[PDB]
Amino acid sequence: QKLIANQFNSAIGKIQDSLSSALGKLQDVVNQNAQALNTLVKQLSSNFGAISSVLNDILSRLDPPEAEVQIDRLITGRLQSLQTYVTQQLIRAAEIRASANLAATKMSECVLGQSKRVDFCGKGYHLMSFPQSAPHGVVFLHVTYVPAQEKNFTTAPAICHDGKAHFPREGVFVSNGTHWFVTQRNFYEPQIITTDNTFVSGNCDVVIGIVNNTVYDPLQPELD
Amino acid sequence: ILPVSMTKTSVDCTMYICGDSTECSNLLLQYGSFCTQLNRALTGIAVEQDKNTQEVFAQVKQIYKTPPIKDFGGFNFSQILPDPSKPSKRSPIEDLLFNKVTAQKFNGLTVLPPLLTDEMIAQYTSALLAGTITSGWTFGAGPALQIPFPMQMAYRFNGIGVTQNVLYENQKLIANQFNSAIGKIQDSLSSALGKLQDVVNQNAQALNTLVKQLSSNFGAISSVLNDILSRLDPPEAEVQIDRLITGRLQSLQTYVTQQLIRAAEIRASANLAATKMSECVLGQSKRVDFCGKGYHLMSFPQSAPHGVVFLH
Amino acid sequence: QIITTDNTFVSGNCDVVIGIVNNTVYDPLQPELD
Amino acid sequence: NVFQTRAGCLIGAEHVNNSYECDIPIGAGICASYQTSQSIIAYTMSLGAENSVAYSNNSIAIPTNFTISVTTE
Ligand SMILES: *[C@@H]1O[C@H](CO)[C@@H](O[C@@H]2O[C@H](CO)[C@@H](O)[C@H](O)[C@H]2NC(C)=O)[C@H](O)[C@H]1NC(C)=O
Ligand SMILES: *[C@@H]1O[C@H](CO)[C@@H](O[C@@H]2O[C@H](CO)[C@@H](O)[C@H](O)[C@H]2NC(C)=O)[C@H](O)[C@H]1NC(C)=O
Ligand SMILES: *[C@@H]1O[C@H](CO)[C@@H](O)[C@H](O)[C@H]1NC(C)=O
Ligand SMILES: *[C@@H]1O[C@H](CO)[C@@H](O)[C@H](O)[C@H]1NC(C)=O
Ligand SMILES: *[C@@H]1O[C@H](CO)[C@@H](O)[C@H](O)[C@H]1NC(C)=O
Ligand SMILES: *[C@@H]1O[C@H](CO)[C@@H](O)[C@H](O)[C@H]1NC(C)=O
Ligand SMILES: *[C@@H]1O[C@H](CO)[C@@H](O)[C@H](O)[C@H]1NC(C)=O
Ligand SMILES: *[C@@H]1O[C@H](CO)[C@@H](O)[C@H](O)[C@H]1NC(C)=O
Repeated sequence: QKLIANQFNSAIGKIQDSLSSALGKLQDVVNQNAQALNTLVKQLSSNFGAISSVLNDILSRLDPPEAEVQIDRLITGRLQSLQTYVTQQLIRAAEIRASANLAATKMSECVLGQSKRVDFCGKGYHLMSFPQSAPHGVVFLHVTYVPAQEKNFTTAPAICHDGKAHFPREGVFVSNGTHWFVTQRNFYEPQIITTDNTFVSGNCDVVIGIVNNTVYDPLQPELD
Repeated sequence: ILPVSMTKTSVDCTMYICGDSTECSNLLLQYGSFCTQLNRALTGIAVEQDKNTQEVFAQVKQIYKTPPIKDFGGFNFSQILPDPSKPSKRSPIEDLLFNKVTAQKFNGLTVLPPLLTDEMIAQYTSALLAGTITSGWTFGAGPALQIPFPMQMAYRFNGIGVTQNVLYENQKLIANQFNSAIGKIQDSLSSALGKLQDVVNQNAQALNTLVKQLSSNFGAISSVLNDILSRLDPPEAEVQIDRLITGRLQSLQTYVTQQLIRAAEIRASANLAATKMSECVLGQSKRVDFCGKGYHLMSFPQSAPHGVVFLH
Repeated sequence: QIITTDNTFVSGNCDVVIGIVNNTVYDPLQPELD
Repeated sequence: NVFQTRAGCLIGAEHVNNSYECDIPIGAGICASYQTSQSIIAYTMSLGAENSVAYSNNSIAIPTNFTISVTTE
C-alpha cells in the first residue's frame, strides 16, 4: 500500500512538472477562430472588383443611380464571404460536436466507472480517471497500469497427475526450473497447485504437449 | 473494409485562376482574402490526412521482428507474414489487395505525396502482427512479453464465456478450421471492394470536374482569359475577366467545401478504425457484435492502399 | 452470508494491512470430517 | 548539400545513412532534423526500436513489478 501511494504521488508530480513547462488541442480551436475573425475585417478592406472598398466613399463622389452597380458588387462580394464564414464555422461546430460526443463517452466510461474496453482511456490498463476543468475544453488524468520488470518462465498448458488433465481457471502454471507454481498473466504471485483453482475434464491424452506434475491435495491431510 | 486516408491535393488560386498574364494578378488582390481561407483550408486537410495514419497504424513505437519458428501448433501463418521470396514487404494477401483496387497535374492540380509510403504502412502491419502472435495484448498496453499461440487463444475464449478446457481437446480441428477460413477469404478476395473505391472515384470525378470548369464561359463570350485579350482591349474586356474570376472562385469554393466533407468522413472512419485497432486487434473487445457478426476472439490487420483491412 | 472457505483465500501473512481486525472463520469442512 | 529526395528536391541539407527519430515531417518517408559542428541533415525516419522478440512454445513472461502512470488526454 505504501508503494502504490508513493507511485501515485510521483505520477501527479510528473504531470504537474510537464504541464508547467503549450497544448495543441486547446490552441488550434482558438487560432482558427482568431484567424477567421481577422479575415472578416480584411474583407471590408477589399473592393471585390470595384473602384472603392466602403459603400460610403462611392456615394459621396457619385450618384446612387450611377453607383448602383458598385453597391451590388460589394453586397454580393460580402455575401460570398458571409456564406464562407458560416460554412467554415459549421464544419468546426461538427468537429466540436464530434469531440464533445467522444468526451461524453469517455466521461461515462473512464470517469463514471471502469471502462471494459482495453486501450481506450489511454496506453495501458485503465483503472480510473480524474477530470479537471479546462478553458473551452476538458482534460482527463487517467490511472494506467503498465508493467516495468518481467522474467521468463517455463509454462505448461495442463497437468497430468493420475490420468486426468488439470486446467487452470484464472492463472497459468509457471516454473523457474525445478518447482511448479501458478500465477496470473498480469502479476507474479506464486501459489501452490491446489484443487480450488483447478478442475478436471476428460483424460490426460488430449494435449500434444504435456508434462507430469503432482497436486498438493489440501483435502487429504485434513481427514486424517 | 474501413478507409483511413485518401489522396492529397493542393490547389492554388494563381495557377488555377490566372494564366500567363499580369492583368489577372491585379484583380486577384481584391480576392486575396478568399485565397487566404482556401489555402489554409487545403493546408488543414493535408495535416489531417497525415495525422490519421499516425493514429491507426502508429499505435506502438517499437518494431517487432518476426520469429523464425513457424510452428504455431498447426496454424498456417504464411499468408499474414511477409515471405522472403519477394523483395517487397507485402504478403501474398497484401499483394493481392494492391492489384485489386485501382495528366491531372497539368492544370495546376498537383498531387502531394503522403508522409508514409506503402512500404512503411506494410512494415507497421507486420510489426503489429508479430506482436499479436507473440504477446497478444501486452505489447500495446505495456512492454513486450512472450506467450505461445494456443495459450493465447484460451484467454480469448474466456472473455466470451467459454472455458479453456475444450480448446486442448480438438486442437487439430480448430487449426484445420482456421486454415480453411483463410483460404476462403483468399479465394473470395481474388474474384472489387466498395469502401476503397468510392473514395477514389469521388476524387477522380472531382478532379475531372475542375478541368471542365476551365472549358466554360460563365456567361461570357470566351472561356480562357487569353482569348479576349487578343481580340479586345483590357479596358473593354475588364468585365469579362471579372466574370471568369468569380466564376472560378465559386467552383474553387465548392471544391474545397466538398473536400472538407470528405475529409470529415475520412476522419470519422479513421477514428472508428483507431477504436477498432485498440479493441479488436490490441486485445479482446468486451463489446459483443462490435468487431463483426459473432463472438470476437482476435483480429489480423493487413495493409491496404488508402485504407486498412481487418481479418477478425 | 456466513464467512466460509469457498469465497475467501489466503496469501502471505497477517501483518500486511495498515488497518485490520480479528475475525473467526466458520470452517465448513471441520465438522464434516468427524 | 543537394539531395534528390523522393518528394521533390531538398537543398541545403546533407544526407546521412543513419536513422533516428525525426521531428519535422517532410513526406515520402524522409524527414529533416538538426543533429551533429551541427547542421541540418535529412535522413530516413525510424519506424521504431528494432528489437527481436523470442517466441517459444514452452516459455511465458509474467511481470513482477509495475509503474503507476498518468496519461493526459
Ligand atoms: C499454408 O498455406 C499456403 C498457401 O499459400 C501453402 O502453400 C501452398 O502449399 C501447396 C502444397 O505444397 C503448394 O502446392 C502451393 O504451391 C503453395 N502455395 C504457395 C502460394 O506457396 C502452405 O503449404 C500452407 N502451409 C501449411 C503448413 O499448411
Ligand atoms: C518496483 O519499482 C519501484 C519503483 O522503482 C520500486 O520502488 C523503489 O524501491 C527502492 C528499493 O526498494 C527504493 O529505494 C525506492 O525509493 C522505491 N521507489 C519508489 C518510487 O517507491 C520497487 O521496489 C520495485 N519492486 C520490485 C519488487 O522490484
Ligand atoms: C527458482 O529456482 C530455485 C532453484 O533451486 C529455487 O530455489 C527457487 O525457490 C525458485 N524460485 C521461486 C520463486 O520459487
Ligand atoms: C516446441 O516446438 C519444437 C519444434 O517442433 C519441438 O521440438 C518441441 O518439442 C516443442 N515443445 C513443446 C513443449 O511441445
Ligand atoms: C510421465 O510423462 C511421460 C511423458 O509424457 C509419460 O509417458 C508418463 O506416462 C508420465 N508418467 C505418469 C505416471 O503418467
Ligand atoms: C481512519 O482514519 C482515522 C484518522 O487518521 C484514524 O484515527 C482511524 O483509526 C482510521 N480507521 C481505520 C479503520 O484505520
Ligand atoms: C487481535 O487484534 C489485535 C489488534 O489488531 C492484535 O494485536 C492481536 O494479535 C489480535 N489477536 C490475535 C489472536 O491475532
Ligand atoms: C551509408 O552506409 C552504406 C553502407 O554500405 C553505404 O552504402 C552508403 O553509401 C552510406 N551513405 C552515406 C551517406 O555515407
